[PDB]
Amino acid sequence: SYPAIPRIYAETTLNMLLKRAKKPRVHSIDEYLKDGGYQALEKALNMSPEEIIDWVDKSTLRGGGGAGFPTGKKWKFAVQNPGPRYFICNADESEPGTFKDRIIIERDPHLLIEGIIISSYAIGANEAYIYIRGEYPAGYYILRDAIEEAKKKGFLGKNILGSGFDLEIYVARGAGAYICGEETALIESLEGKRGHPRLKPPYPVQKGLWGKPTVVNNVETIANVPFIISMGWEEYRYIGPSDYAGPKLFPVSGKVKKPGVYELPMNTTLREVIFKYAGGTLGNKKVKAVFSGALDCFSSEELDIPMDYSPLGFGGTGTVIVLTEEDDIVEAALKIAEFYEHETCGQCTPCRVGCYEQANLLEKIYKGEATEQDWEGFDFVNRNIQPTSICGLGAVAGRLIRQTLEKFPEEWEKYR
Amino acid sequence: MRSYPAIPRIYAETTLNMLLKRAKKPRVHSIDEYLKDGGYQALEKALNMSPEEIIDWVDKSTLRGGGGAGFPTGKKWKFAVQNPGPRYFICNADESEPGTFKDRIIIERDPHLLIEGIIISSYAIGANEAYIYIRGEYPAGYYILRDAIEEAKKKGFLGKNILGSGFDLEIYVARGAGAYICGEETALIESLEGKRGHPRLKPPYPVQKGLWGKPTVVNNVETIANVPFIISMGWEEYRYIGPSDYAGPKLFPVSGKVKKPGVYELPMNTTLREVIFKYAGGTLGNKKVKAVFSGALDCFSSEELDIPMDYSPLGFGGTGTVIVLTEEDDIVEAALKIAEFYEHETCGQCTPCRVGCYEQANLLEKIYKGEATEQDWEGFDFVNRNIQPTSICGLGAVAGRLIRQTLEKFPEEWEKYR
Amino acid sequence: EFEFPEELKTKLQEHINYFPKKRQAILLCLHEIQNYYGYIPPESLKPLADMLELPLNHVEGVVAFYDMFDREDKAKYRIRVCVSIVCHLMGTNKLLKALENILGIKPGEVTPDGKFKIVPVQCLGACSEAPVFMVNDDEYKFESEVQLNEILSRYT
Amino acid sequence: EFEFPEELKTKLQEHINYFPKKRQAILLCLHEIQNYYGYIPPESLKPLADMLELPLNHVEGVVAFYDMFDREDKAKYRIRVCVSIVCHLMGTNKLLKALENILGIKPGEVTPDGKFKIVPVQCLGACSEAPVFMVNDDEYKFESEVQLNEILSRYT
Ligand SMILES: Cc1cc2nc3c(=O)[nH]c(=O)nc-3n(C[C@H](O)[C@H](O)[C@H](O)COP(=O)(O)O)c2cc1C
Ligand SMILES: Cc1cc2nc3c(=O)[nH]c(=O)nc-3n(C[C@H](O)[C@H](O)[C@H](O)COP(=O)(O)O)c2cc1C
Ligand code: SF4
Ligand code: SF4
Ligand code: FES
Ligand code: FES
Ligand SMILES: [Cl-]
Ligand SMILES: [Cl-]
Ligand SMILES: [Cl-]
Ligand SMILES: [Cl-]
Ligand code: NA
Ligand code: NA
Ligand code: NA
Ligand code: NA
Ligand code: NA
Ligand code: NA
Ligand code: NA
Ligand code: NA
Repeated sequence: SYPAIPRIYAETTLNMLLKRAKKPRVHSIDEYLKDGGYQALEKALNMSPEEIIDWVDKSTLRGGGGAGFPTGKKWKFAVQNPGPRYFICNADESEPGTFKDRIIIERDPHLLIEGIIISSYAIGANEAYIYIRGEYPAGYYILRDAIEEAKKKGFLGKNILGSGFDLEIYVARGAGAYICGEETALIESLEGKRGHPRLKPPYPVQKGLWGKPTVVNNVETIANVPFIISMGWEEYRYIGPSDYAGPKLFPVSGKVKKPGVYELPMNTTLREVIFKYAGGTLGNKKVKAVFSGALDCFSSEELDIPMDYSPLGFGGTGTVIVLTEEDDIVEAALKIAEFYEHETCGQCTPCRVGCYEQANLLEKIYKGEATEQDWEGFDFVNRNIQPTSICGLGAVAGRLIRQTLEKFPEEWEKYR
Repeated sequence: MRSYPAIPRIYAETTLNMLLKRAKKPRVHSIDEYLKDGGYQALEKALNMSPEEIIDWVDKSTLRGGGGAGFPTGKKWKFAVQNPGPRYFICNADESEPGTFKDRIIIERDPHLLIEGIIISSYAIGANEAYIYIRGEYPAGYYILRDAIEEAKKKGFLGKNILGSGFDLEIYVARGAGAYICGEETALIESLEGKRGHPRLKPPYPVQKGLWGKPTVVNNVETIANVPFIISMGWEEYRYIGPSDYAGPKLFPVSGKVKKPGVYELPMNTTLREVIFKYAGGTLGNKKVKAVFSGALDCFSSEELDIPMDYSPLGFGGTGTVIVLTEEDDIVEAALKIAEFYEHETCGQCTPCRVGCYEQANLLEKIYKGEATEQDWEGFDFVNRNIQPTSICGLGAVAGRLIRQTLEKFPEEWEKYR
Repeated sequence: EFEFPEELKTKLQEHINYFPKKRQAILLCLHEIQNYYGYIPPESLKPLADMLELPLNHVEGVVAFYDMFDREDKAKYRIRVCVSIVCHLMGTNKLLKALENILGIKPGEVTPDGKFKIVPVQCLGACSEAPVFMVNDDEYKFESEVQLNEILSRYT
Repeated sequence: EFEFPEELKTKLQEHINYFPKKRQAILLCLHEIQNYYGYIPPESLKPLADMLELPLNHVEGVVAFYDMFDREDKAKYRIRVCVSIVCHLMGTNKLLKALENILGIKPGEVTPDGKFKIVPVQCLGACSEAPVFMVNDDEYKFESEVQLNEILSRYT
C-alpha cells in the first residue's frame, strides 16, 4: 500500500525504459524477473569493471539530468582516482515541467536498482545512494520496498551472486530544495547539511561524498545501463542516430492533447513531439512558445529542431512545456522568475539578490505598477544574476526570460 | 478513431439527472468530462469496500435488471458468488428488440458510466475478465467503447492491481453479427465462445454454468449504469428515488406517433399516460391513442394507459419500451410487422418455435393481403397459440403474445380482414 | 491457393490475439473480411478456419447463421433499411421508393456498378428517428428524397 | 524539558542507525517529527541534535533551509498546491478557488480546527496532470470542485 499517485500517461516507440513503466502501476521483482530483469547484472558481474565502462563509453550514453555529459567518460574519470568510491542516483527531479524520472522510480524500480548495481560495480563503489526529492513520498516507499525485494533475491548485500562484490543502496529524501538536485549540493545534503553547491572543479569524480571519488548520475541515465549490458553497445548505438543514440524520455505538458512522458529517439523533432506524439495542441490553437523547463524558450519558428544534444538541438532533459497563442508570455515569464526567487540558495550575491529582484520587479511590471526605474532595473537585474555564480542556477536564472524578451518584444512592449 | 460513424441524434430527457446526466447531450463524453463530474470516484469508494459489501448494497438498493425480466440484480450476484471461481461478468449490449434504443445512448454518449459500472460489478463478483457484447449494427458504440476502455486503462482504472487494490480486470469488446437471439443470455455466451447463437436449456443458469461453464453474470447496459450511483449515493439514498418497491431511475425509449420520440429517464411511479402526454409531448396531430406496443412483447389498449411504469403485476414492466399507435394505424398491419420480426429471429432449435414463427408470419401476410382461405384463418389462430410448446428460451414463449393480445383487444379490426 | 493480403492478415491476427481464446475472434474476423472484400468470399473460410484453429464446418455454419454476413453479393456500400414495426409505421416505404428513384434498385438488389446494395434489416435500435437506414457503418434518419440524395452523394 | 514519546524515539533511532553516519539521517528524522506532531516543534530540535551528535545550531539551520518543514503551524493535513508555471497555466487558480469554497481558507492559512493547511509549493513533478495538489503524501490532479470535495471528504 502506497500513497495516491496521479496516473501520468506514458508512450514509447522503443519499448526500453518504458517497457513496463508505460503501464501506471508498481512492477514488482517477480514481474521484472519474468521480463528477463537482473540478467544484465549477472552478465555484468562476469565482466571486468573496465569492460563495462568501455561499453557504456562506446554506447554514446549521455546524462539525462540536463547537461548531457558522456556517462562512460564520467565513470572513467572517477576510476582514475583511488577508492573508496561512491555512486549516487540523483532522483531530485524538481525542474518545472520535468516528471520523466518518477515514472521509472514508481513503476519500474528494479530497472533503476539493476542499473545502480551495475554502475556501482563498474566504478568499484560498495555504497550507493538514491537521493529522492521529499515531494515524491510514494517513490521513496516503492524504492525502499524494491531494495528489500532485491536483497531477498540476492542482488544486493555481500558477495552478490558469488562475485565478491558487495553493495548497499541507501535511500535519502530531500525536504523541499530544488538546489539539492545540483550534484554538489546533493552531496552536501547527503552529508546532513544544507544544500549549498560547492565550487567546481573539483568535480565529484575527484572529490565528492566525504571528499572521496563520487559518480552522480540521473535516474534516466542509470536506467539505460541494463540495456547497454543486455544488448551490447553495438545494438544500443543502432537505436536512433549514430551520434546521439539510444532512448530519451520527453515529459510533455501544457497545451497539448496528450500530456505525458514519451520514450523516443533523439532524431525526433520538437514539432514531431508536439504534433506526431503528443496529439497536437488543445483546441488546435497555434503554438506560441515551448519552455524547455525553466531553462530555454523556443518560438514557433524553432519547432523543426532535433531533440538531441547537438548545438542546434533541444538538449536538456527533453522537457517540453507548450504555450499556445492565447497564453500571456509575460505572465509565464513571471512564473519562471518566481521559481528562481524561491530556489536560489543565497550563497552568491548576484544570484541571491538577482533572483529576488527579477521576480519582485517582474510582478510589478505584470500588475501595471512598475515605474520607469523598475523597468530599467528589471532589464539590468535579468542580465546580472550570473556574475560570480558557483553553480548553474545563477548562470541560467535570467536565460529563459531574456529569450522571451528577444523573441516576443511586442508583448513585452504592451506592458508599457 | 477521433472520428466515429454517423449516429442519429436521439432525443433524451431526464427528471432525475442520473443515467442521462451527460447522455442527455447527443455527443461522446470522454474521460476528462466524466472525471470533472466526479466519475470513477464511486469505483475508488468501491475498491475500499469488500465485494460482499458491494453485493449487499446493490441488493438493498432494490435495483432490477433493465434487459426485460426485471430480475433483482443483487440477488443475481449472490447466486453467482455462491459458486466457485473463476467467474465472468458480461455486459449485454445486444439491444435489438423493436422500439428499444435506451442502451445505445449510454454507450455512445457516456461510455465511462457503463465502464465504471462494469468494473465495480466485476469486483463485486470476483471476475477478472469482463465482456461487452454489442450488436453488430452499433459500430459507433463499438469504436466509442474501445476508445473509452483505452482511456480508462491510461488513467489506471483497468489492468492489474487497479489503484493498488490487488484487483485485476480486462474488459473485452465483442461484436454481434445480426441475430436478435444473441441478446438471450445463453445464446450470447455461445456467441462469445465463437459459436452460433443457440440458447441453452436452463437450468443451469449462467450464474451456475456460463462462459466456459464457469459462473457468469450477464447484466444489461442500463442495469450496470445504475451501479456507480448506488455506490456513490449509498443504497439508502438511492432507494429514496421513486416508489420504495421499484426504486431508482428507469429509461423509457418512446417512439411512433408522439411529438417528442426519444429516451426518458423517469421514476417508475410514472404512468404510461404520463410518459406519452406529460413527457413525450402527446400524439402526432393530437390523434387518439389506439395502442401501445411494449416492444414486440405486449399490446396495451387505450383503456390501459393509467398503469405504472414499474415491474408490478399490473405495471408496464419489460424494458419500458413505448411504441405509440394512433387511431388511424391498422392493428393488423402492425401485428404483421411483429410476426415478421419473430419469423426472422427464431434460431430454429425448437420445432414449434421454428415452424410457428414462420407460419404465423406466412399466414398473417396472406390474411393482410386478402388472400387467406378459411383454413389459413383457422391455421393462423392455431399456430399463434402453439409457438411456445417445448421452447427452451423466452423467444418461443412470447412470439405469439402481442399478436394474441391484438386479437383479444381489437376484434373488430381483425373481423374486417375476415 | 487463396491467401489473405498481408494487411488483412495482420488485422485478422490482431483480432485473434485480442481475446483469451482464438475462436472467440470469429465474428470480428468475419466483419473484417466483409469490410475488406465487400462480402465474405467462400474461398476465405478455409484459411480463416486454420487461423482460428476451428473446423471449416464450424466456420461455414457461423457465416450462414449471422445475417450481417453476405457470401453472395459484393457491394462497396450496404444500405441497410429497417423494415420493422416503427420504421414501417413512420415511412419505410417512402425511403424504399426514394432509393429506387435514386439508385434504380429494390431490396436485395445491387446496382450494376457493384457500388450499392439495399439490405432490408430488422430494428436498428434508432426507432425515435424512424425511418432509419445505414450506409455501411453510418446511420441516418430518412427525411426526404432530396435529403437522401445528398447523403448518398457522400459515398463514392 | 521536552522528550520524544518512546514509539517516536524508536523510529528516529531506526533512521539514525540506517545510514553509515548518524548525521546523514537528519532529514529523515525531521520528516518523521513533522509527520508525528503536524509540524516541527521548536523544542524537538535540541533532543534531535543530541541523537544526531550535531550542534543545535546546525539542526536549526537545516530546518530553516528546507521548505517542506514548518515550525509555525500545526496541521493534521497539508494541502500542497503547485503554483508553478504548468499548473498556473492549466488552472491553479480554479483549484485555489475551489479550496476556498470548501474549506474557507487561502494559501498559508490553517482552518480554525487545525485540520487543513494550504501550502503553496513549487513544481511537484506531475505537470502532465496539472493542476496538481497533495494531501499529506497523497497526490491528485484537480478536476473540479465536486471532485475535490469528495477527495477531501476522505480525510477525517
Ligand atoms: C540547479 C540545478 C538543479 C539540478 N537538478 C537536477 C535534478 O533534479 N536531477 C538530476 O539528475 N540532475 C540535476 N542537475 C544536474 C546535476 O548537477 C548533474 O549534472 C546530474 O545529476 C549528473 O547526472 P547525469 O550526467 O546522468 O545527467 C541539476 C543541476 C543544477 C545546476
Ligand atoms: C430473445 C431474447 C432476447 C434478449 N435480448 C436482450 C437484449 O438485447 N439485451 C439484454 O440486456 N437482455 C436481453 N434479453 C434478456 C437477457 O436474456 C437477460 O435476462 C439480461 O441480459 C439479464 O440482465 P438484466 O438482469 O440486467 O436485465 C433477451 C432475452 C431473450 C429471451
Ligand atoms: S549560483 Fe545561486 S543557487 Fe548556485 S550556489 Fe550561488 S546562490 Fe546558490
Ligand atoms: S424458443 Fe425459439 S429462439 Fe428460443 S431456443 Fe427454441 S427455437 Fe431458438
Ligand atoms: S423499428 Fe426501425 S429502428 Fe427500430
Ligand atoms: S508545474 Fe505544477 S506539477 Fe509541475
Ligand atoms: Cl555472462
Ligand atoms: Cl405494406
Ligand atoms: Cl476442417
Ligand atoms: Cl549545541
Ligand atoms: Na508515477
Ligand atoms: Na529536493
Ligand atoms: Na534554497
Ligand atoms: Na433487446
Ligand atoms: Na446515441
Ligand atoms: Na483472462
Ligand atoms: Na446481435
Ligand atoms: Na442468471
